Amino acid sequence: EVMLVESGGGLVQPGGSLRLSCATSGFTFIDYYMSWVRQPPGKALEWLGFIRNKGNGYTTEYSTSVKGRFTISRDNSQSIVYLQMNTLRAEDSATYYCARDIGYGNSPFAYWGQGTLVTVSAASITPPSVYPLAPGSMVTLGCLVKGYFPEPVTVTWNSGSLSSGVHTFPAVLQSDLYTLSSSVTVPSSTWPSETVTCNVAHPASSTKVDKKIVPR
Amino acid sequence: IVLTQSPASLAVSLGQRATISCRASKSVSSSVNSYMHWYQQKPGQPPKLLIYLASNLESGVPARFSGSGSGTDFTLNIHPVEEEDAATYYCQHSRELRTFGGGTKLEIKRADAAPTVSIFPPSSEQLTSGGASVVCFLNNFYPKDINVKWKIDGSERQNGVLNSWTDQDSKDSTYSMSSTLTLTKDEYERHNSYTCEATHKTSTSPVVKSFNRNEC
Ligand SMILES: N[C@@H]1[C@@H](O)[C@H](OP(=O)(O)O)[C@@H](CO[C@]2(C(=O)O)C[C@@H](O[C@]3(C(=O)O)C[C@@H](O)[C@@H](O)[C@@H]([C@H](O)CO[C@]4(C(=O)O)C[C@@H](O)[C@@H](O)[C@@H]([C@H](O)CO)O4)O3)[C@@H](O)[C@@H]([C@H](O)CO)O2)O[C@H]1O
Repeated sequence: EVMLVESGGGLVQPGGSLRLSCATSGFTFIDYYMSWVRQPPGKALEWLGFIRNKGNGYTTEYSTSVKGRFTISRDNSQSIVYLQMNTLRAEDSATYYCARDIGYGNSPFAYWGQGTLVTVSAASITPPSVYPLAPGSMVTLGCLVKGYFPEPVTVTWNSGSLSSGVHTFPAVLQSDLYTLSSSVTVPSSTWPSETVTCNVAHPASSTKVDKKIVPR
Repeated sequence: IVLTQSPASLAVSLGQRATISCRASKSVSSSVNSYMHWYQQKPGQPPKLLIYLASNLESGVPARFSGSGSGTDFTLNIHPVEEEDAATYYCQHSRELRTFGGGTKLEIKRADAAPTVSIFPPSSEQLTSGGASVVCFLNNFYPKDINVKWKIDGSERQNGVLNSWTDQDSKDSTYSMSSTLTLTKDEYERHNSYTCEATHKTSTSPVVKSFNRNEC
């Protein structure tokens, strides 16, 4: 049924511009307002604006904070809504969401996209170095994911087969570079007997690395 | 028009009533309707609609969540709180300028849990790359109050320590922490014993984890 899928996010230099899209399916796109909402990391949600339905002529409304700087537009034949952002600054660094707003008798913001992270900085794009963390009843292994930019990375273990006993920690910034670690606890009766591998992805640099956790 | 949320942060034990206030700076009601929405947001997920038009439960959402109020004063009620309820909750004006309130973080209270500490020396591939990080994980503890001191050859090291907490765990209500001691290979190789000491209320003395580099 209803799906909103975003893309276009990533790194952009201060003063720069960017266009995020939001592809919809599973409803009659033209009869619905669409909204854009942003969330700086750690902070509250902020409504940015909407574009109206066919009934109201596809007209647009923006929050006081982004009027004249951001533009919402739509491709009705493809069911995409866009958000064009110009003159980006530090404070614009956030996760950006699209959401179905009003349409038919329906409540707005029932459906949301997964969001896309926009980062505004002078800093370059650096791939992560991915290191295995091996030890010295249950056993804790890890992966250190060091020296990357910008966020996000994603980490899975055994391509998704291991999910409980996992703690992926939020990244920390150290002088232009991010460092993140993931951790997995498994029963020692299965290690190293059955293998354990962390899968790290950095889309911002086409990196996809697997690290087998090998004993010392 | 601004929406103000009550405590901003709230702790409630399992099984009990959580009550989150939302106050609007101006009435958001008409004769017919009160235009208030309530959302739930977990880390790295989009917000989820819980309550529309002030008191109606969204389809799919469990019946422990309920809303109420009119005019300017509104309430979200969660009873009984479950472990999966650990999250941030936002109210929102669901028409006109669609303002979001600032959020209330809900913490699930539970019995104390001692941390499980694991220490990890630099990976030998990282040493091959010319870096060195000593990582130790402090897993599945409660309350969230914890600190890590590092000792290199007996003396405390304050600089270059990266700390990171998970958000409260959806299943067991604990917190996890990653403490990464960042170091030049130079200083790694010139010293021998590495120690991370966790201070937590579950113990009258630090939970200590150690290794010697020459013994590796
Ligand atoms: N008889 C009901 C009347 O009581 C309701 O309002 P009151 O609480 O008494 O003030 C009214 C509410 O209708 C809206 C609303 O919020 O105003 C809008 C509804 O959508 C339509 C509609 O009437 O069906 C159709 C949409 O395509 C639009 O044309 C809107 C409206 O004309 C314009 O809507 C906006 C806008 O800027 O485009 C966005 C709205 O969210 C709202 O901000 C309105 C302003 O109120 C100005 O009108 O502007 O009208 C529905 O969205 C409706 C909702 O389903 C209520 O739960 O809310 O509905 C009467 O039936």
